[PDB]
Amino acid sequence: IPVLSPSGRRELAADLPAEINPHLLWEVVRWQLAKRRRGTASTKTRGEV
RNA sequence: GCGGAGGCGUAGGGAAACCGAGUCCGAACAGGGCGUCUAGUCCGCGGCCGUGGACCCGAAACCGGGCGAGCUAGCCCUGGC
Repeated sequence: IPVLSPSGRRELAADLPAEINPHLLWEVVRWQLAKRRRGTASTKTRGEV
């Protein structure tokens, strides 16, 4: 990518033919993100408490 | 994150031995009910359940241990009236 010595770089072959699955992509990704975040609080009563 | 041991299918059916897209009864080529493009598979979300008390508190009691007669008891010691 440089312009000093090296100069030139192209890609997309990966899979240009399709590329149209945005639905599920963003979705689930969003999911685990929520996980990591620590959420520690308690619940109380049951029988005695 | 790197990190394969753990599942459901990829068959069934049969007490089992074990046969097989077919199995089991029966002496039976036969009768008869259970077999085959059965895409499934794991996510979040959700039904909908299992333990969970899992909706909400609550009824007199049963179990354990602590408190317990500075009231009422009975006698027990001795002062009194």
